[PDB]
Amino acid sequence: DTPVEDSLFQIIHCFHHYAAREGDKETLSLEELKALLLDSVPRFMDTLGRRQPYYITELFRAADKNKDNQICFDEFLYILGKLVKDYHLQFHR
Amino acid sequence: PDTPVEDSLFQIIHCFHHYAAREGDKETLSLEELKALLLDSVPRFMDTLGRRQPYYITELFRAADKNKDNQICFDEFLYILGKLVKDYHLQFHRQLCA
Ligand SMILES: [Ca+2]
Ligand SMILES: [Ca+2]
Ligand SMILES: [Ca+2]
Ligand SMILES: [Ca+2]
Ligand code: NA
Ligand code: NA
Repeated sequence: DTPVEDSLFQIIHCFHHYAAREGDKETLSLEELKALLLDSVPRFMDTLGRRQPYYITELFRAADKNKDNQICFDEFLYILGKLVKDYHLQFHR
Repeated sequence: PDTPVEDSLFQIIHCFHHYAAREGDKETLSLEELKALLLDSVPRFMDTLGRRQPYYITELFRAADKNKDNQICFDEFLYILGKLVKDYHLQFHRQLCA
């Protein structure tokens, strides 16, 4: 695999690792998303301070397009887009 | 150090920037830059059926180029990254099944 292929599989592995903990094994609850972010993107999460929990709930509701209170793989793309853009702003600054 | 996922995000960003720097705007992809990015970076994706054919790469570029300026900026590239991650998600499932 190329380094980018290794990167895509790492992201997919990540999603499944957290989604499998509770409820539907293919979807993230808010708590599964919270664990995924705190463990996987700490540089980003560390920057948010007091309003971290407010940010995670806003991100989750924005991603949960069908309002069923869980993130499927397709809805997770929304979160990946936000993470990629945040790390992009870091890649520069 | 950075987590595996953080390393993954930086790899994706680095890849975009490497190809976008070749010609024209150094922060956007020409069709020729996108084509090289895909064939070099995601060969398993490009191996699928007809994705190596001009038709597929030209239609993916057209779909991604939302403002019709004949280049893919970083925000438009997220469209392509979503398509790639969804295809590699099927490959992840086929590998688990084998
Ligand atoms: Ca779950
Ligand atoms: Ca949902
Ligand atoms: Ca360019
Ligand atoms: Ca464009
Ligand atoms: Na899956
Ligand atoms: Na950039």
